Amino acid sequence: EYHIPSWDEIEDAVFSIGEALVKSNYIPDVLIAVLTGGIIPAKLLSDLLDLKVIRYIDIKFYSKPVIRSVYTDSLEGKKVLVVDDVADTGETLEAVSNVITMFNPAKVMTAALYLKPWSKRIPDFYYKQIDKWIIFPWDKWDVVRENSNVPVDKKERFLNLYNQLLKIR
Amino acid sequence: VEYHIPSWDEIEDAVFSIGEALVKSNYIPDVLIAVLTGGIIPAKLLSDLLDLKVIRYIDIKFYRSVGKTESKPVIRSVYTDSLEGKKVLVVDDVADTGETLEAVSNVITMFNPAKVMTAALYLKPWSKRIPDFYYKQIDKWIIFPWDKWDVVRENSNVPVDKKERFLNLYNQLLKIR
Amino acid sequence: EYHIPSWDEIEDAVFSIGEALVKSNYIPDVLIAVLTGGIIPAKLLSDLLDLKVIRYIDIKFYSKPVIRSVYTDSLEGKKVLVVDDVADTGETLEAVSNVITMFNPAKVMTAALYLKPWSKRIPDFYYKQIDKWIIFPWDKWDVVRENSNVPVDKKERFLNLYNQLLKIR
Amino acid sequence: VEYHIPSWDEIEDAVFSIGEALVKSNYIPDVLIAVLTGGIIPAKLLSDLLDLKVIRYIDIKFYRSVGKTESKPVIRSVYTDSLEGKKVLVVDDVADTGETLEAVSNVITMFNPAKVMTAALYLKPWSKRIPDFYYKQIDKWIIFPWDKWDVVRENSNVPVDKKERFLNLYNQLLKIR
Repeated sequence: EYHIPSWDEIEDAVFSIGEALVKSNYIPDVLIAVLTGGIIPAKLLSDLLDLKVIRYIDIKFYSKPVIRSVYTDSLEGKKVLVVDDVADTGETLEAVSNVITMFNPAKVMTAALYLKPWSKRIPDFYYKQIDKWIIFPWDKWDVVRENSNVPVDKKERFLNLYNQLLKIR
Repeated sequence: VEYHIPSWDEIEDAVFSIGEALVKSNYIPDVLIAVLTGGIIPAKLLSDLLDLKVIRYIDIKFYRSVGKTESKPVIRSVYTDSLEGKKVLVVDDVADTGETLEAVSNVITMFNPAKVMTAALYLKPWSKRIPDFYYKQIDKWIIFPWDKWDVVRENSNVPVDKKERFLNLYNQLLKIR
Repeated sequence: EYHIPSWDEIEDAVFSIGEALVKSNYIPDVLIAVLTGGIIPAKLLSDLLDLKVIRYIDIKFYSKPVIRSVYTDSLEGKKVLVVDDVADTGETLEAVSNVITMFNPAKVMTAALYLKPWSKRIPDFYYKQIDKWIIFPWDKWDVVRENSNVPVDKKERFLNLYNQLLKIR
Repeated sequence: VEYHIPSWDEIEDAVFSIGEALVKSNYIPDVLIAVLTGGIIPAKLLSDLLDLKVIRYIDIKFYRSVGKTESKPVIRSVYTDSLEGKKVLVVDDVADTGETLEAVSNVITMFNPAKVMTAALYLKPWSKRIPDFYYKQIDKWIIFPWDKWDVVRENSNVPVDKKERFLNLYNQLLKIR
């Protein structure tokens, strides 16, 4: 019912996307990270392919995705890769690709670690398609807060810290 | 008469007309978004007039020269925090094609604001897209006070004040670039 | 008691600063405009000397000046000119020069249209020193709202608009 | 032993230690400011741990090579709205000289926040400036999981996993640049 990828798998996901890019002859000049789920994949992919330029976008998904801020300079004539962690509906990556296009880049391609089966728009690069609810390492405590019955490690150490946090407000 | 060269006095009345039209329509903006850099002077003046304290900016340019860019205005940067639930007014100086205000209105909508409305001082009759608020509809080449020297450098035959002083300064400037 | 510069004088102020720059052999690569008083001088100076690159800083003066946001990209190895409309205490220009320095530019110089007699830090470029309270064209209605007895033009047309504005909230 | 190569497991415990130290000190940040790009992974993980929803960023770099820049960290961009009255935590991955966290703390102070405090995962004993919160004090070269390939490209003799797979990818990469 749950897919809980290890860090070891996350690295494998980054490798696969990296290789796919090199074999497709698409070496990005600029990485656009989707805040905040794309933060960690973008950084890892940056280190792998030696991509020194990373920019960011603050977009949240509510009926439609909403941009809160755009953290980038001129992207004109550049090859851009948008990176998020999981494409569920696919609307987020589409919305980001839509706004980045307005920057007149050479090309915008999209990427995600995992894909959901019935997404409207499929990313250009991805590792695997999973039919389960995905618990990333960087949002595990977000899930435990909604349901502490999920099978994740170090849950006891969290709840002790969690309680003390609530004993303040 | 070929060029329309509006005085600073006309610019003020242009700003007043917009502000008055805003109050009549009961649309007091929570945020002013200035189009860089042609609309940053109308935005500032309108801000002072209606006591609008929040001003944000967008760096967008439109090269109409032929023609390595398939038309389309080009965004270089967007300078703003969240605009969700906010009433937004976009301000530029002239709607020639109405395509810049079109491009800005589209990206601001993605911020999910309560409402976006556009405004430009002048409008061309051939402008495909029309701003919500505008002062006057002109059919001639407009030389603004904040781009007159840009025009002078492009055409030295324009009848503008203090030109002789500029050219001297310009000559000293080219001698060291 | 009041100094109320015409637009004609403002242009003269921009000219003087422009010439001073050219004769000092300091042609700025980037203009940093101080929001929002430096907005209009920076634009005019940009048009005069053909300076295509303008960036901005949102700083407000309360006991000390406060930065709200900084709107600029990399300034490394560039000649920077900070532009504001009036230097009263001089603390604002100093604070902006202090933060811009952290961007490792080639050089930071400051400029203002008018200077006040007893400022702590004097700008590098300025038009005139005035001992009176200055009412700029772009903040005249800010002064009328604090005191509608000031001798400025079009005051009647404002107050009629002003009233209708108050008849809403 | 020459390099310290922390596992993802150690990184998590490093983040936990900070979070626990934050609660003990009764300092729950209103805003997390990540140092780009070394601290953007600790910031995200700490954010998830303590349910901190507001994250801002600063693009600052420190070239320690000799030596056309008189030392000093160099700010390239600051990505944040107003921080006035806010409790702020700055997050980087390692305090080697403590000069970056020093430079960031100085510019954030000018935003007049309620309070700024700093935090780094690791600390060097020769670090002139000490972070408020840190996990462990290391005296060796640290190879983080998010910069291991950067180190490999600089020194190919480092004992890191999946290196053979990287080098193949690297060879295909250099053949088309």
